[PDB]
Amino acid sequence: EVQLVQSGGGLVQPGRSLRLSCTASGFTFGDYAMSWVRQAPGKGLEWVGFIRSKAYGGTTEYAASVKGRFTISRDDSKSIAYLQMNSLKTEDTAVYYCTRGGTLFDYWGQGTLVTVSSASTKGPSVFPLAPSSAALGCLVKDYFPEPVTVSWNSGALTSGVHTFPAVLQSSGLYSLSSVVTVPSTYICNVNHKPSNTKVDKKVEP
Amino acid sequence: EVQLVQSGGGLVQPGRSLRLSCTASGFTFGDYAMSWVRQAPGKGLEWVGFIRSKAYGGTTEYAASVKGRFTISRDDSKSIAYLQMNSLKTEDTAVYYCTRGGTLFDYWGQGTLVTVSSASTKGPSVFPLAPSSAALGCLVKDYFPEPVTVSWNSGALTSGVHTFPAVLQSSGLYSLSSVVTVPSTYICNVNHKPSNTKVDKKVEP
Amino acid sequence: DVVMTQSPLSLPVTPGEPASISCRSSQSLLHSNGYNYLDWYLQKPGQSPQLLIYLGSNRASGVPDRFSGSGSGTDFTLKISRVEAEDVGVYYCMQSLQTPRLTFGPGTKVDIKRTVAAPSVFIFPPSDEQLKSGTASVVCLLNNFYPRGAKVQWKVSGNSQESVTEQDSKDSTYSLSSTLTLSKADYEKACEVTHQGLSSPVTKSF
Amino acid sequence: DVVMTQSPLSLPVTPGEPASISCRSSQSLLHSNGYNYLDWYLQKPGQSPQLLIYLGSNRASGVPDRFSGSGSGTDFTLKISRVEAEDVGVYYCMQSLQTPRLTFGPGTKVDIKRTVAAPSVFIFPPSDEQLKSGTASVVCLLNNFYPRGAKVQWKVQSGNSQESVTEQDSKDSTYSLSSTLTLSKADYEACEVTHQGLSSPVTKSF
Amino acid sequence: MASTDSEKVAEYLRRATLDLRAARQRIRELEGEPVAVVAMACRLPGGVS
Amino acid sequence: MASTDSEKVAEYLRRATLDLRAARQRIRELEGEPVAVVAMACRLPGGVSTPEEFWELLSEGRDAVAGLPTDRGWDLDSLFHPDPTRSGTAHQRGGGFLTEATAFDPAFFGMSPREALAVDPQQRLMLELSWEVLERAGIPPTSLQASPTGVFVGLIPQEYGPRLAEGGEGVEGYLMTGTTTSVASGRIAYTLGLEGPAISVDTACSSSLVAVHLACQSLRRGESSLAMAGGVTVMPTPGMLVDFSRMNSLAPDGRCKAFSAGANGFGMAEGAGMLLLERLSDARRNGHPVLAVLRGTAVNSDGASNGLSAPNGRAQVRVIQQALAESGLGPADIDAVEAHGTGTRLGDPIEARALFEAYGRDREQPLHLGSVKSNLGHTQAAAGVAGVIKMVLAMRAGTLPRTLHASERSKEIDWSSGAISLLDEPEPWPAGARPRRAGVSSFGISGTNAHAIIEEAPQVVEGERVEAGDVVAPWVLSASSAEGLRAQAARLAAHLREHPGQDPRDIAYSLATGRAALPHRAAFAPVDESAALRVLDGLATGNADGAAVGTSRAQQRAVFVFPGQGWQWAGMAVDLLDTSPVFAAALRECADALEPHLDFEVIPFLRAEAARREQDAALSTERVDVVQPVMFAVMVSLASMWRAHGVEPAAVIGHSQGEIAAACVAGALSLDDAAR
Amino acid sequence: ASPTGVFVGLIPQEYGPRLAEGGEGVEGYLMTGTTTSVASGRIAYTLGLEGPAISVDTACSSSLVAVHLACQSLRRGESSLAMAGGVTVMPTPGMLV
Repeated sequence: EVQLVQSGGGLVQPGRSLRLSCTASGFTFGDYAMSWVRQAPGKGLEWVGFIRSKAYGGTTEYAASVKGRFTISRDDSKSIAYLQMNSLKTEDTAVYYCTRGGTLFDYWGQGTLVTVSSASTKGPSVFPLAPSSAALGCLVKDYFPEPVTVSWNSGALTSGVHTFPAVLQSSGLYSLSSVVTVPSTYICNVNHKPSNTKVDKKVEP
Repeated sequence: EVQLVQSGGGLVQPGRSLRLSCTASGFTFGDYAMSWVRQAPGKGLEWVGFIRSKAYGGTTEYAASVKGRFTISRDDSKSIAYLQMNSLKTEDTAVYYCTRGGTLFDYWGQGTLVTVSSASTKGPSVFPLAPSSAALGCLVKDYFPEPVTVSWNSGALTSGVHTFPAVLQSSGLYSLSSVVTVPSTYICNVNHKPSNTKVDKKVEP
Repeated sequence: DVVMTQSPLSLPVTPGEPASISCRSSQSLLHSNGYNYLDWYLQKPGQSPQLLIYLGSNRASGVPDRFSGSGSGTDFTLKISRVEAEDVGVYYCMQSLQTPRLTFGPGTKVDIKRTVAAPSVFIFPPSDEQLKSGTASVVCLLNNFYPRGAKVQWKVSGNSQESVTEQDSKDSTYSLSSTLTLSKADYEKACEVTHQGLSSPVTKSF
Repeated sequence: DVVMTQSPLSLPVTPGEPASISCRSSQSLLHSNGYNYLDWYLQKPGQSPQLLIYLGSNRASGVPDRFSGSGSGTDFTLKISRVEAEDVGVYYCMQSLQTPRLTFGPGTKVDIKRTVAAPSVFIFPPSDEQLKSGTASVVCLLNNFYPRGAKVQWKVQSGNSQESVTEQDSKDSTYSLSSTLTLSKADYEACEVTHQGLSSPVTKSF
Repeated sequence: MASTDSEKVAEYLRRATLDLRAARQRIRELEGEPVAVVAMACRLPGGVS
Repeated sequence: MASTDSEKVAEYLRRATLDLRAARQRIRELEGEPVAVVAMACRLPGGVSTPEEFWELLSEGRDAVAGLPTDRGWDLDSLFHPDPTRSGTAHQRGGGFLTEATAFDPAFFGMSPREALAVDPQQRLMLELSWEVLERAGIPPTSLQASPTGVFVGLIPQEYGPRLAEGGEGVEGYLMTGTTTSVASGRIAYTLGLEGPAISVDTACSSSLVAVHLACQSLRRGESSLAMAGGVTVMPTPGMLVDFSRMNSLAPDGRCKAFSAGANGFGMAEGAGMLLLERLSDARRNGHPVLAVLRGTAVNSDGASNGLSAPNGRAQVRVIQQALAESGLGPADIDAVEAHGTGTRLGDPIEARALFEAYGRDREQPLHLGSVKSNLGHTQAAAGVAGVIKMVLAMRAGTLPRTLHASERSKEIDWSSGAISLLDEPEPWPAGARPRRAGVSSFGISGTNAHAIIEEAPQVVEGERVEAGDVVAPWVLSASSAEGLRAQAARLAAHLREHPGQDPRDIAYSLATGRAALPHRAAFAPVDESAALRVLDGLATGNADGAAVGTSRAQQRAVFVFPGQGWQWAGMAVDLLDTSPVFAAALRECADALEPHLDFEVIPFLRAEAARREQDAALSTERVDVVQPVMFAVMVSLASMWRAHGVEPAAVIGHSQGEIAAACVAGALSLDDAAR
Repeated sequence: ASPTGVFVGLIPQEYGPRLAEGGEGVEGYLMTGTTTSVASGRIAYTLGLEGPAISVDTACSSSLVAVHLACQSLRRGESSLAMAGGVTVMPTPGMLV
């Protein structure tokens, strides 16, 4: 079958260089025009750029914002497409997608989550959410990057447990608040993977 | 289904006008580019012309030789294509094919046999073919146009009976020799349809 | 100029029902070829998008028959003859007349349909252990509400951050977090919604 | 210039056999989309042509699978897996890169294959009742011959011979030929062939 | 060809689309083709004939 | 911009083309998808009980027509009277009859001995063939539970015990469940848990082949990912021998003299055949062995013939040609037709003309005409499948079999064409450039004429790699009874002593993946083919030498207990590390987890003896601080190996320090956490 | 000689004397008139049909199974028309027993 396997994730700070490699398997690479599309968090697609097919000149066309810096290249002999990301600004924190056509984005590959933040890697600052009088919750905020898993009763309660998605503050950190809705005392543990910081909290109003 | 039904046969002399009408049924007429392709007797196809699709611009393009005199037109409202055959010549004595594409001749329609000759309509001058000493045959020559049917033993013998195809002389007449190959006396009848002239002949060497 | 397109951003679907998603374009996408130059795309929740329909009406290979496309030069319509869990996500209306392609548009947010839910508004004042580090965030839980068309006001706004959540299987509802990150002094100085489940604003404070 | 093409004009086929008809082009018909621009067409005996293959390899709808197309930018090949009687006809190799299309080329004359036949050369002197009207035509009747690669010479020279090639049949699958030598009064006062069935020229006169 | 940049490949696309239609209709006339109940004959209990 | 009208409509073109390239391979896989035949099962006349036993009855020219059965309690005296029109008499003095259809294994399936007594001999020989054709394919017959797997059985309604009206003395409620072909496909899908279409086909002498057609269709539609097609005609009564004699059609000798001048009737035989059918894509993707390939099968009726029994020529030509058309092939392609060859001097004449019309009219090489009924006899609903096993054995052995009693070619058939050569001698039929194809024909007494096309399996199996390994994979076998346990080791010993040179790991893989887990298990880890056939020679008698034997019904999930102290030797794990990559990796991981907190790396400690420490004035593993990490390391590595070889824990028991291993292996704590 | 399959779902029944106890006139017709195989075949013979005439047997689901088989043979194309159905007329009082 056809695959558009991707690579090029990692850590970059505002003003650095990165590489996005797309390997196409299943058809001839030279006659399809490669495109790079980006997924801003919270919304759908925005197209970054497209290079013409090898025999169609191989000229490039990016968006005015990423004109020049985000170079698009390709090659048949080793059958690889490069997006070289240059000076990734903090608006480049997005899921990039290798598309199989300048105007016809067919396979979309898999999706690489490229992060561009100036923050560091520390564990969460778990703050409780005391019920008014109800639901019981606790915060996760002051953590980065995004591996995350917050359960309640330490994986014992699953009905009514609902962990909120990440929220990005202007200072470059991530925000989560996990809450359960059941009358009653409840315990919440948060595991921060990259630094391995597990914090446990019990809540009363 | 799709059909490209044709009309426009008849009699024309060198220097007259004729109309070839093609009616398309099955799909939208406006986005296909009409073409007229013609089959000279004895060989395959020769493309006469084609008009572009209505929305492409309706730009007509004929062969250098038939450029100008022939006028390709079309229309969606009554869904009809016209080939205005003005100043017909000896090259127009041929079958004509309404083709459903400027560069993709799909259906080919049915085929109209347009004849351009200066001869008249008279019956055949049946001349025998005396065997040398074998096969027994008789001529049909000096006849025009081409409805024709020559059998031997008046439809009684069918094995070894083989009537030759029409041959066009420089004077505008048609030629047939019908032949049988069987040892022996044999009788051949020729029916000329347009003037209804049936001539019967018995052959000895 | 550019063919800027609109669509029913919040079209609901329910299992066992045929759905009719649409797109409207300012110009005519019907080229002189006679072929409509529109593409229908589907993005799964948290997955790679897929090409459902090209050239206005035709399938892509491997895409189930349950999607059909039609429409004129300006108006385009995709009918899902039978909606399932795989037919949920975001539907993208793509014009192929002019490519630069700056954005994919708002997109049609498709959700599994139930009746209108009762929005549970829960105010959580920030904990006293939050106040030692100089930060504060009173949290206005909006729980089990449908659709996601509710804005949260902060009175007695502008510092609210948005957390819209995953719609589930057993309940097929929404949850919302308007996170009001706050500072030392201005804490010593209420959230309410206008969701369609109710009419009068229900205002409760910390 | 023009992409002038050649083909195996006289490729034979037999029932129950896979056949390999070809075309060779001077230039490269491969497009910038890597799409070969050659169209295989079939003309039935005494019927309208049909579009078998476009874009080098792909079918037309309604054309049986028994035709398959392939080849590079210059060399193109159609294989017929299962040869039939409707398959027998003329095969046209059409280029697309440049259209003006003056002619369709020589075309591949396809015939049902049997062994080499024995050409029957029969000389028929013109009848005496032909000589009253001022005309004369001695007919060299070539019969039951295969293939149709035989020329008839008129000596004791040629140039007044007209051509009559005939229909290849079902039960015998052979050819017949008439070299009609229309002639005049005075010059009336011999035909032989070089067909592959024999080697030495067999010359018989009126 | 001459006008704009498509008078050929636009036909190849048109036929390809029509064939794909005609080959996809074959699939649905091969697996989901409705089978009309042209007639019914029965000899069931109750004197039913 | 996008190079107007040159980079889009050419981009849209490659998808209206490739989708078309994908929407046509769908039609070709919906209509001419070549289905594979995964495995063979056959209980045929004579001693034939397995597909490899049918070849030395077919390659050396042995006729299975011996005589009427005596196991069944047949009268055998009223069956034969000088008057040919006496009611109750049979005309044939023999025929190929099964000597094992009388017996069955009731306790093996979920069948009571009384119910199995009530079961039709067809339905009791069909379950065993199903189990065999599943065990032959490397597919555990108990692994196909609630899976789409059709059962297509060709059958002949045969009278068995007393009238359903009169019931029986013990067989009161089970008599229907035997003497109904309805359950003759549902019983198989019930015992094996198959969920696909359980369909019984009844067209008499073409049933099985008609059946395989349906199965082929069920594969080319996707209703069932797998099918078990075939047919059975086992005779518990002489009834149709009495009745076929009344129309004067049985050969007095019971032999099917196919295409012979000495024919005096169509004969009779009882048999059964079963094909494991799966589409080629699924067969090769799943790794199931592909013997041959059914490409195209056609089923038609004789129409208004010269009676219900008389065959039709034009219909036979039409079905043989339709099979080729649906398979995408032509007359020449088929290299060896094996037509019905009923055996009578009336059916053979008509059917040979049909063969000459569909094939002999346009032939490049003489079509090798054969008939399985010459070697076996007319097996009816087992004919149509029996010819398929013939041809598949022919292509898996590269030889075209003889047609017995065919030296005298029939004078009523015009063989002067020469396009059809009757297979009276073994014609070498080797693999070559042409895909080796052939065609099976079956024309039933009901008038339904059916024809299937069998191509050789595409020779893409070639390309396997070779290597050697130190892993002594267990030779595991299991049976439903203790005696069967002693018989599954004797037959395996017989097979490995009569088919020598089969590598031990291949035997372990086939015995392990391909044999159902039954409640009498014998398992031994061989080191040689002489230390294994010796265990297989002790397991056949019941002596558990170098092996493990156990009756373990109702036992499927295991517990991992973790002992504490006790192995003070600790000179064991060196060999396991030096020979097992997993023990050479998990031990390294847990040691490198132990090192940051206890500097002692278990690696130097490992390579040593039990008295190593005693030489340095120290008791065998006595230093607690040095010992506890090494038991933990070796313990977690052993648990990791046991979970790497497919054995997963259900519960966990930790004696004293096995609690740490409970933390580690059960996911409660990581390697670093529990090591710390 | 027209393609039309006879797809019939049945249940093996006991009509008359046993096949080994042939009557006076009903001797050679006792199996070719009672076996389920000749059921879809007898119509295919008397009426002259040339198509897939199969006697399917899936107990009380035999009728809809025959309808399944005919519909799947029609969608594909092997017989232009089809007769699909089931008939069970138990002749001896033994099915109930």
